[PDB]
Amino acid sequence: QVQLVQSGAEVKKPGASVKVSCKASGYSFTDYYIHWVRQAPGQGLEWMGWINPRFGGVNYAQKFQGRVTMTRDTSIRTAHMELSRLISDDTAFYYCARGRFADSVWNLLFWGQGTLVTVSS
Amino acid sequence: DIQMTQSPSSLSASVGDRVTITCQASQGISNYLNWYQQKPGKAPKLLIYDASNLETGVPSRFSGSGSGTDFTFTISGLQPEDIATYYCQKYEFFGGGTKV
Amino acid sequence: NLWVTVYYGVPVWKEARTTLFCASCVPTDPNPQEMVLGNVTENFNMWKNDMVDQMHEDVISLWAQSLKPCVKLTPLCVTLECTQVNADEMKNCSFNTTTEIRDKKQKAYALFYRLDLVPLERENSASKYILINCNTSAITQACPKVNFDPIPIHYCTPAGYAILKCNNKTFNGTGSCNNVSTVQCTHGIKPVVSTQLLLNGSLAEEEIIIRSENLMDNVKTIIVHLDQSVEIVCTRPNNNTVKSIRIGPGQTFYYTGDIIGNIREAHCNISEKKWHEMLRRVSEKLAEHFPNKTIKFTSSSGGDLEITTHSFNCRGEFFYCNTSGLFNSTYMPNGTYMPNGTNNSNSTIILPCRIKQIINMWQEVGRAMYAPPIAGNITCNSNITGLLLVRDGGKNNNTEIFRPGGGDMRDNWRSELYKYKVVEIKPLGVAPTRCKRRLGFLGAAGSTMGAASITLTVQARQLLSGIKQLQTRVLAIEHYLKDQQLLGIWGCSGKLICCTAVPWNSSWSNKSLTDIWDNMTWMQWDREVSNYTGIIYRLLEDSQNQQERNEQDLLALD
Amino acid sequence: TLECTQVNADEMKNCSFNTTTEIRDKKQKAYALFY
Ligand SMILES: *[C@@H]1O[C@H](CO)[C@@H](O[C@@H]2O[C@H](CO)[C@@H](O[C@@H]3O[C@H](CO)[C@@H](O)[C@H](O)[C@@H]3O)[C@H](O)[C@H]2NC(C)=O)[C@H](O)[C@H]1NC(C)=O
Ligand SMILES: *[C@@H]1O[C@H](CO)[C@@H](O[C@@H]2O[C@H](CO)[C@@H](O)[C@H](O)[C@H]2NC(C)=O)[C@H](O)[C@H]1NC(C)=O
Ligand SMILES: *[C@@H]1O[C@H](CO)[C@@H](O[C@@H]2O[C@H](CO)[C@@H](O)[C@H](O)[C@H]2NC(C)=O)[C@H](O)[C@H]1NC(C)=O
Ligand SMILES: *[C@@H]1O[C@H](CO)[C@@H](O[C@@H]2O[C@H](CO)[C@@H](O)[C@H](O)[C@H]2NC(C)=O)[C@H](O)[C@H]1NC(C)=O
Ligand SMILES: *[C@@H]1O[C@H](CO)[C@@H](O)[C@H](O)[C@H]1NC(C)=O
Ligand SMILES: *[C@@H]1O[C@H](CO)[C@@H](O)[C@H](O)[C@H]1NC(C)=O
Ligand SMILES: *[C@@H]1O[C@H](CO)[C@@H](O)[C@H](O)[C@H]1NC(C)=O
Ligand SMILES: *[C@@H]1O[C@H](CO)[C@@H](O)[C@H](O)[C@H]1NC(C)=O
Ligand SMILES: *[C@@H]1O[C@H](CO)[C@@H](O)[C@H](O)[C@H]1NC(C)=O
Ligand SMILES: *[C@@H]1O[C@H](CO)[C@@H](O)[C@H](O)[C@H]1NC(C)=O
Ligand SMILES: *[C@@H]1O[C@H](CO)[C@@H](O)[C@H](O)[C@H]1NC(C)=O
Ligand SMILES: *[C@@H]1O[C@H](CO)[C@@H](O)[C@H](O)[C@H]1NC(C)=O
Ligand SMILES: *[C@@H]1O[C@H](CO)[C@@H](O)[C@H](O)[C@H]1NC(C)=O
Ligand SMILES: *[C@@H]1O[C@H](CO)[C@@H](O)[C@H](O)[C@H]1NC(C)=O
Repeated sequence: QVQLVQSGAEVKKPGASVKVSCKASGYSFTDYYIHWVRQAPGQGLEWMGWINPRFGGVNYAQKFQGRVTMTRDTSIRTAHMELSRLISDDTAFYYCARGRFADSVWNLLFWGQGTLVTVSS
Repeated sequence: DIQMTQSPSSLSASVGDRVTITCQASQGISNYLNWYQQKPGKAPKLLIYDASNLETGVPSRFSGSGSGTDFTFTISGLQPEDIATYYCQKYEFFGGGTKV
Repeated sequence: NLWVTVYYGVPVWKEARTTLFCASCVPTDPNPQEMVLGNVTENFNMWKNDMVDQMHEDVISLWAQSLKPCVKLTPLCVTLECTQVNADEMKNCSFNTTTEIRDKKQKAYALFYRLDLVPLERENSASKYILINCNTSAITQACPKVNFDPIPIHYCTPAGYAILKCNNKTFNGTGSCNNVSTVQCTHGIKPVVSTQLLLNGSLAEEEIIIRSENLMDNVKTIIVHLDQSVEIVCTRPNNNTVKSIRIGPGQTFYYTGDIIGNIREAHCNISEKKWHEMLRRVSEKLAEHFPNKTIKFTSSSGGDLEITTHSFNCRGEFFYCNTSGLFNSTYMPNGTYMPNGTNNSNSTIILPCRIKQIINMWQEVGRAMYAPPIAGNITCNSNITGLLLVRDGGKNNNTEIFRPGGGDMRDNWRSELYKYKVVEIKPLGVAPTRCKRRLGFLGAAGSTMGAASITLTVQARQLLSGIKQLQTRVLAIEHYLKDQQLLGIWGCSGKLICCTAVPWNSSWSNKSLTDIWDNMTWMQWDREVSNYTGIIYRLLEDSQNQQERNEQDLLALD
Repeated sequence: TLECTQVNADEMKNCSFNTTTEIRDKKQKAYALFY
């Protein structure tokens, strides 16, 4: 069974950095792209970025460049995302997702549990 | 930039009525649109992998079709279990969502 | 009035995938014997070719078949006592290893790069380190006889198949191609491994040819195929003295003993004028695909050293250039290129390549490689013949940010096996005639059905009838024998043009003889009568069974 | 050689041993329960 297990909710102050992890179990980690999707509380789904765990390639969206770092630890099959310079507008549910096939990676069939990040004073 | 335009923003329907949701891409030239049923508190679920092809584990009551910059998603009779926000997606671009 | 006539040897082919064999592996012939197919247009798809998957498998198999009979550095996965090289970038590491006689030990000192070591304790006096990834897998030392100079590989067909080259000088890679040629073997393709920049490739005949599977998403690699090469010259100026120790019965470990003279960083020189002219033309060609957008080139946004730097093999040494002074430009729709003044310059762009020795081979994880040092210095020249770009996705203010990419080595081989398609010949077919019973390979592929029914003994003879090749020889034999058995069951054994007693049904095709034999090619005919071959073949075998029983009845009458 | 005691923390024994670790210069002490 393919599963994605993400870390629990976290609370940060403006200007802090938050690290979110997405343990991946059930499949070959180094053959599929992992997409990190940010769900604003009531404003829809922002794609934000993809990581390729084979060589660690990343493609951060042109909005979240400079603030969203993605990394991967293949020895424990876990992906990591870091978001710096948090602002109150960054409160959202951060989702880890994978495509059904390596050839077509946008068909986000497999999703983990949402990680709630709250930014407030 | 490929802006997704999704309508209606709010759809009022009872059990058994036919539900029609539209999504208008800014640029298409490819039948690559996905539809996501998001239940409150849960991560979205993929129903229509590709513009028309259906996803395993989804009953036949869900369907859709289209091409280019104009796609249509339908439900052949709304069920009590089908209350969700439906989103369209093309590549990294997500729509605004339709609350059903 | 029209009857089914069975033809064998028709210039008809279908798409298929076979295990084409290299030929540096088998000596090549004088010429590829290219037959240009007039009036033939075929659909290519560079991003779904199998010749690339086969080349990838061949390369990851030849490489892993040359390090098998080589020393494995198991005895060197020991704690190292490393100090600074002040006799960081390099460390002077002392260790106690195993010697040839399996009862003694040996003390040695080698100079390793800091990128090759991982601390076992807080890094500072000596500190403890081990070789990178030595506690996760075995590190295999390359034998001194391993050839690190790419050797051109020619892919030749097995019997029964053909390679359809594309000679349209402005083809991107996907879509219909005219002026299609048939060849027996490909040109010499060098298995050059390089990231971000394609080296020692073939240049575009006419202009810069931007090619991608879909220039609308941000996942597919964008390959820029250049028309004029930019020359890059890379060097390791350090004068190294190589020492070696024996770590087993005939297992010799080679390492850098000392360095003569000063310590200088490795670097690569690219002329500023030629690079920025290249990037100007690539920015104008990319403006033809993303109209009214701003085109920017920036450095990679993340990843491992193998994809954030320019990785290449220079006389065995594995360099890793920064390439952030190259990819720094903005081109706007007004036609002005921002970092201007680079068209009358004499400057050079010095890229500080780093050197690494324990190279994580491909991405197998469970197999590394040690590149032994070479005494003296190293200089390599190469031609930059293309770029690997990745486009940044998401919302933007009408600006594209094309950042270098790579790592996946299929996109380095999809830039020289772009014009080649593999097809399987279908020499057996049927067509209506008035007949009742009672040059080169594929040269006529574009000719009409009445001018291709004379060149049948030429596409028939070229059917030519370890495990990877032997299975395709057996498969070719099986296909030949199945076609012969079909002809025999139909009563057509020993004939290339066979008239039968099955009438033509107008529901199969209602075209007249002057609309088929005189106006259509055999490919168009196959595309027409294809849903009906399971009916025609059954009718042919039933008619032959009736004729055989009538013949034995006539031959028993007397 | 294993140094095995009874599992009173027979059918199973609590065996201590000195084995080789990942780095080919150190050793490792471990304890396992074997039948
Ligand atoms: C791209 O192609 C060029 C030219 O084919 C390659 O550079 C050439 O590499 C070979 C093999 O490393 C060099 O020959 C060697 O020379 C040394 C010293 O003379 C000798 O000891 C070796 O046995 C061998 O003959 C050759 O000189 C060199 N050419 C130039 C002009 O520098 C280049 O490496 C290729 N690039 C890639 C990334 O594969
Ligand atoms: C690397 O370190 C070794 C010692 O670990 C150095 O070798 C010693 O160099 C001194 C120089 O005065 C000699 O007197 C010693 O006899 C050498 N020892 C051995 C065991 O050979 C070596 O010179 C250092 N090399 C570099 C390049 O820093
Ligand atoms: C291989 O050895 C390296 C170096 O000892 C290990 O990396 C360390 O692992 C420990 C595990 O507790 C970490 O706390 C250290 O921070 C790591 N050090 C560095 C410099 O990264 C590595 O984990 C070992 N490999 C395996 C598979 O255990
Ligand atoms: C098996 O034996 C080992 C010792 O060989 C026991 O481990 C010790 O358990 C005591 C319990 O009080 C601890 O205080 C020691 O620190 C432990 N030693 C080590 C090295 O871990 C172990 O508990 C025994 N287990 C069973 C199931 O009998
Ligand atoms: C080699 O072995 C000796 C044994 O006394 C030890 O003192 C020394 O530190 C060892 N060398 C290294 C580099 O660990
Ligand atoms: C190559 O293909 C393009 C596709 O538009 C076509 O316009 C062009 O004429 C072709 N070139 C040749 C030499 O056939
Ligand atoms: C490549 O050329 C074909 C010719 O039919 C065209 O349809 C396709 O859009 C082109 N693609 C790119 C990425 O240039
Ligand atoms: C077709 O390719 C051949 C290859 O030799 C070339 O000579 C010929 O001029 C090409 N024709 C066109 C129309 O591009
Ligand atoms: C690169 O250019 C610099 C300019 O200072 C020069 O010193 C160096 O020798 C050149 N390197 C090569 C390999 O040509
Ligand atoms: C290249 O050098 C710049 C210098 O500022 C540095 O920031 C960058 O990280 C380096 N890139 C790589 C891939 O090491
Ligand atoms: C390195 O130094 C040695 C000894 O001085 C000398 O013989 C050799 O030619 C030098 N090599 C280079 C490449 O400078
Ligand atoms: C680069 O290409 C030019 C094209 O004329 C050629 O003369 C030169 O030898 C090539 N250089 C290398 C290093 O292959
Ligand atoms: C290709 O078509 C032209 C059309 O004029 C014709 O003259 C020529 O003979 C044809 N070539 C072949 C090989 O069928
Ligand atoms: C492990 O090695 C030590 C070395 O002093 C020894 O005393 C001990 O008995 C060994 N352990 C076992 C289980 O044999």
